[PDB]
Amino acid sequence: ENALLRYLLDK
Amino acid sequence: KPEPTDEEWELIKTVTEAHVATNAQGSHWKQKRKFLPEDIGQAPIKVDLEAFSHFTKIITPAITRVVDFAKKLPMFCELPCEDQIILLKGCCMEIMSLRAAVRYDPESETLTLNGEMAVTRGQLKNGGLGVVSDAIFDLGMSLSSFNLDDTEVALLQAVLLMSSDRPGLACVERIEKYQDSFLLAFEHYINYRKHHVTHFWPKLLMKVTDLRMIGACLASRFLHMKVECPTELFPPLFLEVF
Ligand SMILES: Cc1nc(C(=O)NCC(=O)O)c(O)c2ccc(Oc3ccccc3)cc12
Repeated sequence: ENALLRYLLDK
Repeated sequence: KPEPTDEEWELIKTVTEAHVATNAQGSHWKQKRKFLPEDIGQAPIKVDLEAFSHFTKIITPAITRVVDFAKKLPMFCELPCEDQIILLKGCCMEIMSLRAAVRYDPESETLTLNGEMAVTRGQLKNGGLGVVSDAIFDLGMSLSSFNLDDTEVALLQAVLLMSSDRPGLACVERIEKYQDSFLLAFEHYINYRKHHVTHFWPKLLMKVTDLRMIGACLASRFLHMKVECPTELFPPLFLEVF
């Protein structure tokens, strides 16, 4: 889970 | 009283610059601000769902500013990806509430959300926050006489972000080490500032408790917001921080 937050942290 | 060391000044500059660069509208916020009209957010007959919609639209960029603040802190970037998500979910609403509370205007009795939307106590109450709305406005009213500057707000945000008591963390000790760096820098910067308020540091430490409570209550109230409203109505980034 947390795919959106996780992509914002990787960006 | 002891004042910042050279390493602490470096740290002061880093978080202050991270805060200033992620704070919506920055210096302009009082000019770019429009009042939510009184006909939106009045008490019903539960939730006034037109006010709910307006807050639903602005919550995603508010969270995102917080994510961008943490990413500008080298200590936050040291942490594994999993602890980062845990730390962001725990402090998001605490930091947003603080960012709104320092933007209280006693002339209008408003808080400014998103750098743009000025809302009253009743509008934020009826739009879905409930008693937590009273808690934020009370926080903002008592923060006028503290005269916080961007550095002090930046450090409060750091202290909340580096909370090792969030459940599921692996770097408990590492994260608490970081928090004590911000707290000592913060105390030393407060010693250097010479506020005309007695027992300033103790009183500030009490406001951190206030924000932790707001944070824990927003999370409570959002589960009690899955009553009238279906999950579709909440934006996806909001759901991620339950
Ligand atoms: C607590 C806070 N703050 C801010 C904010 O942007 N202001 C602070 C800032 O400058 O970053 C919001 O935009 C919020 C939006 C919604 C919210 O709850 C709700 C969520 C869904 C429905 C109703 C209220 C709390 C906010």
